[PDB]
Amino acid sequence: DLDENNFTTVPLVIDYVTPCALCKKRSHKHPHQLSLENGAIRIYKTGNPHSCKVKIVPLDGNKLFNIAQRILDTNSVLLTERGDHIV
Amino acid sequence: IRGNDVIFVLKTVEAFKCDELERYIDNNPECTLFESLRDEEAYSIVRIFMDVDLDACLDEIDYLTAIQD
Ligand SMILES: [Zn+2]
Repeated sequence: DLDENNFTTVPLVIDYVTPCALCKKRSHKHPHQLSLENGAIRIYKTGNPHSCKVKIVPLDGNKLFNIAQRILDTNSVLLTERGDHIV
Repeated sequence: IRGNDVIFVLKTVEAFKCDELERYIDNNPECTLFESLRDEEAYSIVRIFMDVDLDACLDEIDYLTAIQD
């Protein structure tokens, strides 16, 4: 429901199967919400502000780090117990 | 030491307890009392405290993340 043009517009509704991963509360007054600040996505609940701690996720960049992450995702390099990499 | 239950205060002096200090504060809201140490050598064990002052206004989200960090 939240697209690239409407990521921060629609508050995100979560499930109550498990308590909140940020504050261990079973149920919360209002659904969560995403906001953008200085290239960082802040995730926080609405209504009671002190109920949920604010989480931060950075969209850093550094193309070479992204390439390294993608090459790791394919799972082609491994570290053997002897300490030598296998590819 | 086993802790201390006596609070020494200065009016700009007294030695009051928790109930005594609560009652005095309730009676006089405008009284200016500063909590200090009755004897530095005797009960030098105290809590850990800090005072923070920033002459600006912040919203709820910024204040929350800043206080966490
Ligand atoms: Zn929560």
